[PDB]
Amino acid sequence: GYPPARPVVSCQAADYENFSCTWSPSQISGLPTRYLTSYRKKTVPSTGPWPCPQDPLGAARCVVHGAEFWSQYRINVTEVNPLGASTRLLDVSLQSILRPDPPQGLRVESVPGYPRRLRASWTYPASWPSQPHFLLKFRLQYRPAQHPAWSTVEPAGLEEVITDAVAGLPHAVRVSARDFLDAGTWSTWSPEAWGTPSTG
Amino acid sequence: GYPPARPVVSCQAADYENFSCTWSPSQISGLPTRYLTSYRKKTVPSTGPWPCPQDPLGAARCVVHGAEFWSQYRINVTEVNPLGASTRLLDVSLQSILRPDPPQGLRVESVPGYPRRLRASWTYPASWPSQPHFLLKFRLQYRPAQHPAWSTVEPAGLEEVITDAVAGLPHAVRVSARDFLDAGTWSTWSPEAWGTPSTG
Amino acid sequence: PRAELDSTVLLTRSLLADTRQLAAQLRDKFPADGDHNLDSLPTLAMSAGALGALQLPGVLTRLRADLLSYLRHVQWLRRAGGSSLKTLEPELGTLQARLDRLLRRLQLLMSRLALPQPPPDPPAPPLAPPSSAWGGIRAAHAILGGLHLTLDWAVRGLLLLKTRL
Amino acid sequence: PRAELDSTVLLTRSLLADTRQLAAQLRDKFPADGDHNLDSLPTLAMSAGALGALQLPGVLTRLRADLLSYLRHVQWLRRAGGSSLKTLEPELGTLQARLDRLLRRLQLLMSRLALPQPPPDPPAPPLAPPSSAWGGIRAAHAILGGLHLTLDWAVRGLLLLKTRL
Amino acid sequence: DPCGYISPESPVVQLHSNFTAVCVLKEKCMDYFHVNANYIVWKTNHFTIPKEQYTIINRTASSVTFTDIASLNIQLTCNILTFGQLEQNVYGITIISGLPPEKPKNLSCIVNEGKKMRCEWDGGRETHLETNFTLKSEWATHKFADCKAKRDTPTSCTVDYSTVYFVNIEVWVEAENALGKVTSDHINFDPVYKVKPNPPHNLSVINSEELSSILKLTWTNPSIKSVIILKYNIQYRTKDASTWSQIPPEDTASTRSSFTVQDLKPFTEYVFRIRCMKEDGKGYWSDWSEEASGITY
Amino acid sequence: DPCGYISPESPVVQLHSNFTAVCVLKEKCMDYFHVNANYIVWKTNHFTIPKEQYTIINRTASSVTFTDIASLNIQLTCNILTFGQLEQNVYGITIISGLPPEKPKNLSCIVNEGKKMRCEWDGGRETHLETNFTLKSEWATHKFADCKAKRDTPTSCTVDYSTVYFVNIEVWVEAENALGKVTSDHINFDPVYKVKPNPPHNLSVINSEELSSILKLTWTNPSIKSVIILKYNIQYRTKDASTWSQIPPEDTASTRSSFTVQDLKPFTEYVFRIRCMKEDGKGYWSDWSEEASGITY
Ligand SMILES: *[C@@H]1O[C@H](CO)[C@@H](O[C@@H]2O[C@H](CO)[C@@H](O[C@@H]3O[C@H](CO)[C@@H](O)[C@H](O)[C@@H]3O)[C@H](O)[C@H]2NC(C)=O)[C@H](O)[C@H]1NC(C)=O
Ligand SMILES: *[C@@H]1O[C@H](CO)[C@@H](O[C@@H]2O[C@H](CO)[C@@H](O[C@@H]3O[C@H](CO)[C@@H](O)[C@H](O)[C@@H]3O)[C@H](O)[C@H]2NC(C)=O)[C@H](O)[C@H]1NC(C)=O
Ligand SMILES: *[C@@H]1O[C@H](CO)[C@@H](O[C@@H]2O[C@H](CO)[C@@H](O)[C@H](O)[C@H]2NC(C)=O)[C@H](O)[C@H]1NC(C)=O
Ligand SMILES: *[C@@H]1O[C@H](CO)[C@@H](O[C@@H]2O[C@H](CO)[C@@H](O)[C@H](O)[C@H]2NC(C)=O)[C@H](O)[C@H]1NC(C)=O
Ligand SMILES: *[C@@H]1O[C@H](CO)[C@@H](O)[C@H](O)[C@H]1NC(C)=O
Ligand SMILES: *[C@@H]1O[C@H](CO)[C@@H](O)[C@H](O)[C@H]1NC(C)=O
Ligand SMILES: *[C@@H]1O[C@H](CO)[C@@H](O)[C@H](O)[C@H]1NC(C)=O
Ligand SMILES: *[C@@H]1O[C@H](CO)[C@@H](O)[C@H](O)[C@H]1NC(C)=O
Repeated sequence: GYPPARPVVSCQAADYENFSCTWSPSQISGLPTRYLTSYRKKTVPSTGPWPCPQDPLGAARCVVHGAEFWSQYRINVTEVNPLGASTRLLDVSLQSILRPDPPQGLRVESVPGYPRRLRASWTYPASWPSQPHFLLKFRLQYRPAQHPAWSTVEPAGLEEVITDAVAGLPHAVRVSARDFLDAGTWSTWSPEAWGTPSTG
Repeated sequence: GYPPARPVVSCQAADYENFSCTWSPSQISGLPTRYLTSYRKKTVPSTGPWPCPQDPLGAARCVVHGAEFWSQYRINVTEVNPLGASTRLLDVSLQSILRPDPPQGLRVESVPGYPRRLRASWTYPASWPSQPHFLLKFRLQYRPAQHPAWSTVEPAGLEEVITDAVAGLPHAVRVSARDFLDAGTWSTWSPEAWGTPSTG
Repeated sequence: PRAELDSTVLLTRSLLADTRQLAAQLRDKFPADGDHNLDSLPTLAMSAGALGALQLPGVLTRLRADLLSYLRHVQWLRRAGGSSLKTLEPELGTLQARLDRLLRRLQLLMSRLALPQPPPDPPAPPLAPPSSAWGGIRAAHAILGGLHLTLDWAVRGLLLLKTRL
Repeated sequence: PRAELDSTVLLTRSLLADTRQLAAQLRDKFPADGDHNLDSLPTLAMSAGALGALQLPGVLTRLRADLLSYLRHVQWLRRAGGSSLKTLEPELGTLQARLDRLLRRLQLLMSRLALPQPPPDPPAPPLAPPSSAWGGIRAAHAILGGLHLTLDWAVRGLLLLKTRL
Repeated sequence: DPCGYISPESPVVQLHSNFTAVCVLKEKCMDYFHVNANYIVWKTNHFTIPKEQYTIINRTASSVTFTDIASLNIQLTCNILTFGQLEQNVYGITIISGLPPEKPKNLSCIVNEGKKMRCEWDGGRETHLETNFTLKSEWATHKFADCKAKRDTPTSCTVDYSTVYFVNIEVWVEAENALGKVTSDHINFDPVYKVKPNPPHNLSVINSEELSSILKLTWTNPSIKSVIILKYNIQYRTKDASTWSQIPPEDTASTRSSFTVQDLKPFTEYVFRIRCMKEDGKGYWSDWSEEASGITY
Repeated sequence: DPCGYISPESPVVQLHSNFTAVCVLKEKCMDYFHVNANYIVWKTNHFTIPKEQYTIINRTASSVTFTDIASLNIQLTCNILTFGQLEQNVYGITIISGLPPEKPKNLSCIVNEGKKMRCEWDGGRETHLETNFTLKSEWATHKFADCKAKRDTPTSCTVDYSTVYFVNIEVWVEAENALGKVTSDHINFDPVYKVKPNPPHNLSVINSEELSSILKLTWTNPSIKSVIILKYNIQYRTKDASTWSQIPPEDTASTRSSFTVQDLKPFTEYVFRIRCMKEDGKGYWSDWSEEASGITY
């Protein structure tokens, strides 16, 4: 046979306290299989190899709790078979890897008296505990039905009144989230919610 | 009686070698009269008082020959009567006081073929000996008959072709002279000479 | 809810955006391959998870020591990084100027809150000059690839302080 | 009728006009009452009447000594005459620059005509600074109220030289 | 080796005030010419000062007194009547006149995106004197570098320090000349409320196929959007109209990068222009954007 | 504590030429990562250089060869495959490219009355490199101060020495950049033949009462008349005409301060404009004067 190939590793984090990384085999040729997982904090305090515990004790995923938020970590995922190793080393910084879940409970409502205004509301994602140090910024998009191009606004807070809604027309609305200090990356778009401005 | 008043003194020079100064009494109250004349070269060589000889031995005028051209002279004309003196002191620099006589023999002629051209010619003044170190510059003026305003040109040499003569009309022409290195002052205007451009 | 604390947080958030943008602009023109380090920069090791507990003296003391070192390094770059890095002005110089004010802004904060002042510490000896123009640029990635963590940790830390006073 | 001599005469005539104009401009703004003197300027005593006789060596030697002193005094004025006389620039500075070239122009003349060169003379010690700003202006009338005689005597003298070589 | 001097050396006086000039002759010169104070004559700008305005204070000094100074520049010269015919210059001084600088008013500053802070102020009455204008600025515990105005544009300065948003800065201008020093009011403000962003660019008008009476505007906001929330004003008219119309301000009170204009006439060409400013109305309106044309589908 | 370096430090090369870059790793770094030359990877402007262009010269150095350089600016970076997954930066250099300056042609100078000598020249093909232009000037036995061109206006200089008429001056421009130095031709000329006087001012048109078909022009010549004899061009047309007429040049070939225009239509308004230049036609025509209007009596 042949030594294992390098496994494919991705990490992610939807909150600011713990993060987690995952890995997949790049090839199903090594029949018996096992994974060595570890990580260290690179410096410029035994910051050596610390085990990454595998949560339901069999899955292809380990979690690191109480990670240093600003430090950079070097994750060491090692595939081993009875014939060798092919350690994958993957750099991860909590401040870089973070990606929150989309906001929840997005509802869009008409604004009586204004045939071209809508009020949008939504909540934080459940994976992000509301805490005064890490808010989230939000980005709202709206688009009239049958039209191809999105319009983008950057709402303050959990609500946004749209002012250029086409009169008498259903509007689709979706939103995404990012750490309020531009840490990590923008969330995926929420499921679209539909509303129609009031008449008059 | 009373001491004499300061006499009135003027100097002049129409050439670059000798110059001459004149003086008049400011008052005819001192009956017997006599004049003391002298001059010195101010420095910054007995440059003291040198007599200024009175030419036809009675006139109100003395001449200084072989004067320094660039130096400044302080002329001392002293009126004396049996009762006192009132020395007039007058500063004179040959380079400042010089004023040539007008050019001579000014003639104006038509220019055949050109109904609005005239050729002007003239000679040096007799008081200025032609010598290669001190030329004279010339200034020509022309004016059509009955018109009030003069036109001025600055001819090179002893001739000048006027090119803006009014057709069919008599033109008056007069000229004046000055040392070619702008020493001294411009001459008085020559007597006007008249000419009329040719026809055709 | 001090009037003084909201304003300082706003400038750190302002400065953080400038630093992230400049780090990304820098990586766009002079790419960096790998995590760059400098022995002289401070280690910003403190977990946001276990960050609530730390009270008022620690956040302010840590920011001043870290930020003062970073100011020196940014200021140091504008002197000796090499002509190759002249293209980051005037954006780099604006960062230097605003960063200087924020260190000043923090010192004013300590006086108005009547907090015990740290002893005048002994300034660190000079940093050796870069060994090359590109060595200065590699140093630049490390200096302001780190300055957007100190400021990042400042916004986070200062927001904690607002929750108390 | 040397090609070199006509051109030098033209520049002296050019420079003479500039100096007369500047002296008259100066008297228009800062009138002078009386003949001003400086112990350091040369006496230009030579009669144009008895000036034909003087041959080639004397005219060139005398112009260089006189003009070199005048250059120093004009140059001296632009250093210490006082702010009151700043209004004569840039006309005064142009005179200084052109005058410097003419002294140079004369030295080139001596080499091309293979005339014996004067010995490198000992430069005159420094002129004391003016006692006042107005003292410098009064000195200015004397310096360039004299410089339009040396140049005046140069045109006249150089024209004599053309008549011989 | 002058004969004497005039004091004061080079005075500057206020218009309509009084000025006394004293000319003093050195003893050595006085002996040489056999003269004294009664022989001093004063001249100014080629004009003989009338003898009745002279005052002999002692045999060594003469003086004149000017009242209601009305000349912006007076050249005063002192001369002596040595032999009584020849006038020689003793000394001279230049008298400059004017007014003290007026207290600068309507002091205002502006931060053009990408440029350093610039302040403008209204100068008052012309003073006829070289007046220096220096912009003083300090935050609260340290004073930063001064702006010495340039002769050109005497009412403006562009600081040498980079703009710092979110910190209150104390600014004022001090005007000073030989006759006086004065300071503007000590206004106090945060540069973030004095920003004049550049206008939006890359403005595009797009023809939607559905709803022939609707056009969507898109554009790129100015970089200053990272510090303040922007508000904008979109004006539009038909390609042939003479005046501009305007979207209701309430509909455009917060940062966005697009807008759909409705109730437009079908298959008609419209021209748009836009400007933006800080959401709270505190600051200056930006300049007008590039012109844009569009046609509905 | 870098791992290695690339030589040459910061080269400048000619477009379409060849360039070889060598990256060398220090021994200490090589031991630490357990690598050698075969592990060096080259990247430029975020683009991976294809492996086939690399050349391992020895275990300590790797090299690449560029042919037909077509990029004005190439950022070259050398990186190492330490663990074989993680890329770390070893060194970097900036490659700048362009062309040597072309020999300046159409070199010309001009002396605007009241201003110092100014020279203009035609730059050739764009070189894409910072190219310095230096005006060299010397009379014959001493060289006077150099003009280093300003970034703005790369084709012009205004000397720092006052203009000196009547002396032949040798002038030329030397263009130089990292890839080459070149000089313009060594033209030789007297500034007096390159004067561009300012145009006549105080132009006046006067209505003579006699001869209703004659108008006299008067004006003040430019100060440059003290060094050269001026020639002028007077153009005129009726207040309603569309094109200008012109007095015969032969009639205006020498310095004067007035001219009587004849054969004009009676009681008709005429507009005049004038320009002047050196009598021998050697030099540049001045700009047009201020416009002038007049009416015959
Ligand atoms: C990532 O983690 C893996 C898992 O530990 C690391 O592999 C480890 O590599 C070391 C060698 O550096 C092995 O050490 C052993 O030493 C003894 C004594 O000589 C010898 O008998 C063994 O054959 C081996 O050499 C260690 O065993 C091995 N781990 C395991 C579980 O076997 C890997 O080095 C890490 N990658 C890094 C830190 O970059
Ligand atoms: C201009 O010229 C006149 C004419 O010479 C000058 O007048 C002269 O003045 C001196 C005094 O400086 C007189 O000197 C005499 O001295 C003897 C001895 O003490 C005495 O007896 C006389 O009474 C007189 O003081 C001299 O006589 C007198 N000239 C004549 C002809 O009598 C005048 O000074 C000159 N002005 C200047 C140089 O400014
Ligand atoms: C003649 O009057 C002048 C007027 O200024 C005197 O000059 C002043 O003299 C006093 C002496 O106490 C000094 O304090 C001043 O500074 C002088 N001022 C000036 C402008 O000179 C001068 O001393 C007087 N001489 C006599 C003999 O009385
Ligand atoms: C490996 O190759 C590099 C190629 O440059 C060598 O470096 C050169 O070494 C020579 C030694 O004679 C020097 O003269 C050059 O100046 C060096 N140039 C550079 C760019 O390094 C290096 O010495 C070689 N090493 C071995 C062991 O052969
Ligand atoms: C001198 O000054 C006084 C007071 O300033 C003033 O009243 C007077 O008119 C001035 N002029 C004189 C006295 O000639
Ligand atoms: C005006 O500013 C200039 C520039 O430094 C200075 O030299 C001058 O003295 C100033 N004028 C004053 C202070 O009156
Ligand atoms: C290298 O240079 C030579 C000569 O300049 C040229 O012929 C060749 O095309 C260049 N490129 C190569 C060899 O890849
Ligand atoms: C261009 O001129 C500047 C100005 O001194 C100089 O610093 C630079 O080296 C010059 N460029 C050259 C000589 O390539």
